[PDB]
Amino acid sequence: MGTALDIKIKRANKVYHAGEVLSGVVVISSKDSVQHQGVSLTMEGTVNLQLSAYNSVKPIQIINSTIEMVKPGKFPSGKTEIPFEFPLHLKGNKVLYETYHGVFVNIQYTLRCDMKRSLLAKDLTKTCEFIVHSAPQFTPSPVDFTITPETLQNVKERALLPKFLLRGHLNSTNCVITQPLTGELVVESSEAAIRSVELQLVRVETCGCAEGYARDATEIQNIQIADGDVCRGLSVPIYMVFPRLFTCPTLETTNFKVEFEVNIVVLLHPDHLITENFPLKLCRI
Amino acid sequence: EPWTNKRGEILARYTTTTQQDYVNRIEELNQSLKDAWASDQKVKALKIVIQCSKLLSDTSVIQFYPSKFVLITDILDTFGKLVYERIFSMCFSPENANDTAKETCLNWFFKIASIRELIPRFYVEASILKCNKFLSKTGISECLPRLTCMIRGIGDPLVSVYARAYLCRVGMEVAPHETLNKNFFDFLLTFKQIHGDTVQNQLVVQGVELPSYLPLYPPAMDWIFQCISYHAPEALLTEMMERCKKLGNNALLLNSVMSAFRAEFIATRSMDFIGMIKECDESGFPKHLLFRSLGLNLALADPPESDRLQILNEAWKVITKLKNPQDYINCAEVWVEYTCKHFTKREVNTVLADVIKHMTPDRAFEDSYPQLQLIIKKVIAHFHDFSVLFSVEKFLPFLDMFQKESVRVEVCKCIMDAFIKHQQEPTKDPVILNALLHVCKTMHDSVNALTLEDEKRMLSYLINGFIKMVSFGRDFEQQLSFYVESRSMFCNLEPVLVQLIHSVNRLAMETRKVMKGNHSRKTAAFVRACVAYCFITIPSLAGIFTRLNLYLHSGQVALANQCLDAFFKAAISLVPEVSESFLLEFLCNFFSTLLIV
Amino acid sequence: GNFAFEGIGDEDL
Amino acid sequence: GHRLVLVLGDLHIPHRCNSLPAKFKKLLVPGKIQHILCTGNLCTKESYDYLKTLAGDVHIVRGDFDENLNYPEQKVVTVGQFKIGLIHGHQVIPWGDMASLALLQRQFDVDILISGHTHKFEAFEHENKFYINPGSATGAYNALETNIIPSFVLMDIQASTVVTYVYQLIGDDVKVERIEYKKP
Repeated sequence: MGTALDIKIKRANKVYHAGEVLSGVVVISSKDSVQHQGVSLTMEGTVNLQLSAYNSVKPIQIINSTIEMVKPGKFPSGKTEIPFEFPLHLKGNKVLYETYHGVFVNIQYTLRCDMKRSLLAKDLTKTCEFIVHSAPQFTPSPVDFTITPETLQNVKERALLPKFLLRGHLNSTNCVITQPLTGELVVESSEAAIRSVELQLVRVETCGCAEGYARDATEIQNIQIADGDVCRGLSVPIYMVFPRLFTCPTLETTNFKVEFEVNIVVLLHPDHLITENFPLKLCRI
Repeated sequence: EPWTNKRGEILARYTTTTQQDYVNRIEELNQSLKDAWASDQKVKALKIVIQCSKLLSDTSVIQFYPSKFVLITDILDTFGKLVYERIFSMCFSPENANDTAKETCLNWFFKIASIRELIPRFYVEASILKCNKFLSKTGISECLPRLTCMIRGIGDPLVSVYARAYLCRVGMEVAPHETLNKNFFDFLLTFKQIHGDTVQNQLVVQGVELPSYLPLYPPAMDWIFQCISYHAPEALLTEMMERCKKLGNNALLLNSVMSAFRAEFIATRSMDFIGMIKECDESGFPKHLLFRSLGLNLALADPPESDRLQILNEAWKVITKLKNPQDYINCAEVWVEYTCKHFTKREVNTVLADVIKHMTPDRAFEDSYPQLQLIIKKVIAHFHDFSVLFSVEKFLPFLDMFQKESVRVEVCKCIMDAFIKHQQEPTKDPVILNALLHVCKTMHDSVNALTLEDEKRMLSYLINGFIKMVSFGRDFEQQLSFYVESRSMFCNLEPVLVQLIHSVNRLAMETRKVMKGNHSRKTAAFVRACVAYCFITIPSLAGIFTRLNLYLHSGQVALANQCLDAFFKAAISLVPEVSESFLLEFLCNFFSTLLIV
Repeated sequence: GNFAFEGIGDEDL
Repeated sequence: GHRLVLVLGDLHIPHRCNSLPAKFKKLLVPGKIQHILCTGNLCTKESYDYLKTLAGDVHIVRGDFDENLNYPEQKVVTVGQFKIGLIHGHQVIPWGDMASLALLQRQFDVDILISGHTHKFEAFEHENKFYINPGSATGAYNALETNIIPSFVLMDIQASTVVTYVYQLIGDDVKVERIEYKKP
């Protein structure tokens, strides 16, 4: 025999901060009056630092607690509910890390509810998650740029680049993660009409200390802002939205760091490659 | 105002070269969307809608693009409705909206706002613009200008203009309550792309010509101008036209202006538009369409009195040169309405000469019967006195123009209806008599063994309505001659014979009454002649009871004027050929009649 | 390699 | 209560007359006539339509020249405490025979009978039976007469009393005469 068990979080958006308290309810629907030995809950917070494809790469734990929610007993048929709570705090001055999903620094905060049974049934396990936001920390730093073949340092075989004089500017590289990346791009001249213009958010993560580490770069998202040969002198706009929590404020830690950047990648009719790699000091303000 | 009308217009106009299989695929994707959404697979719905909207970023089949726009935007609006009512199901004020539905719609927005391509993002975001109501009181206002600016990333001006069309459509359908206006200006800023070299070599590589490429814009531009100009102030329209003037090849732009702008506004600028069309170039958009739109607007609005003649002149000074009759008539039918409305019989006669001259060669009229029909309807409508209408020296040859049978009989019925419904006094005018005689002859000539009974009844009504409107005053000999000639003309149609027999008898009785008896010898001969006419006519009637009744009435009318028996002998001899009640009443009437014979 | 558009679940919508 | 009936017939339009007298049209207005009794000889649907725009209730019998044959040959209808029987008139074997009209009246068992073929209007009470021949509203011609003054009757019924106003166009003036009938 099997029944239904679930974990419910009071806040719809699951957003929580240091100094707050997480609250919820464990709710079970049962087709039978199931006698059991106990249903327990466990709250954990961890960061699963992977290793670049060692000394200080072990997973670390930020917060941990557990409560045997239910002693041995019996759950009747129908609906049954038992509240539960947990405190979100750390020893001393330590602060919680941001709920970051990545590829080499994955920070998570989870609840696990386990049910125990006997003859005529079996034990079950349930998982969950909730969102933890880093504390609030502003001065814009607009970066005027001129995408020209002569300004592409990485381009040493420039013979293949036809003349162009792309101009524009980002309103800021110090981006409030709750506000979009905004800017302008103007095609002041293009011997080869633009084939496309893209905005590539690259996350770079470092997992280690000064003794030895590997820096790894990946692309969160690519969006396209102009397709085909735009009119010369027309101000194409650069509106970008920052992932809800796929992106976290950049972190400086003795063991790891997470940082971001934006690449403006322009493609020309002869499949040319432009790449302007601006910085990105993301923050929560 | 409603888009469905323009949807049907674009669909009916842009059925171009399978295309039917392609629309079937579009509707299959719509059905898959509906089924997947029904099964609570929201992400499948969103992904399929992105797949669909991606098809509007490509212009491989350039000619068919507007109908592709219509169909794919229909699926896009289906997505909009689905998601909107789903969030409304989870849930008035945006603040009153519960946080759960807010979370779901924010998830929707962040889902769409992470697409790789600009055009799909624009389509699948403007589709669900309505959902922005929940987020804040000003979601649509803060989201629309961004949507307009995002179009600047689309270079191919056709896709840009149709994206503006869709955005204006959604703005009118969702939040009609100024911000949309910028769209047009941006189009202007990229209008030069239409004749810019890149678009031209794109065309020449696809295999299309500029005069055919440009005519794909009129629908999208017309919708854009209709949306922005809707209830627009005079100053804004003045600025729009002012910018449309300087902008190089403003031919297509002026076409869209005249199609969208109010005819009240276009008419009073008649001289300006005439000059602008003169300044345009014939290489691209033909000028005849622009002058056609001007005529259309004039049909609804009257320009200033100071130059109306001149307008006409200029119009027909260019319209006359049109060397393709199919093109000519499509622009002349609208103008002839104004010609008749604002000018005397001489001007309409001259334009009639012009149109006969243009359509006659190589029997080109054969293909343009509908428009010739409309112009002739308007010509007849403008004229109330038929004497004048036949004073026009080129009315009858125009009628002769319709050499086809069905169309000619239709026109004859139309003119006969106009006569009967606009003629309260009988006429002796030889011109009117002759013209009506000719038209009625050609109308009657249609009847044949395959003719339908109701057709015969309607034609009989028409010819009888005519013959009832011919009087010769005191002259009764000439009036009898007219009736006998009408009989000779209308032999086959039977009710006309019936009416003519009733009429000859009534004329004989009137001759009796206009002299109080003692019919003079001349009138004695006349009355004998009329009764002989009635005797000759009666045997021709095909009916039986009608024949007997008319024999009886002829007997009475002949007895009335001392002309003494043959009629009653004929009726009695006919009796054996004959429902019982009708025969009974006939014999009762006969017996009563003989009581005085 | 993991986007913000292939990481939104049906359940979350 | 006053019940108004327009008794007319022998329009003959357009067989014998272009239209009703120019002044008769004016003296008739829609919405004032309760019932319309017709002796037949409409000869057209247009005449029937013109009749309908004078009242709501229209009873019509079959003349010798009606285009529509679906009319009733003889029709008896009840207004108030009176019953009116209506036939065209041409049926009678001796035209305009008092004895024939009385025999027909017996046959319907009716208080008053209307016959109007003989354009010569009539109004007579015989054996306590009232009989009215409207004449022609159009002044049309007939073999039996020389001059045919247009005429039509307006029968007003009040309980068992009947007052008839007959209008006849002579020259260019309409003359009105009053007759009274009281069922015994």
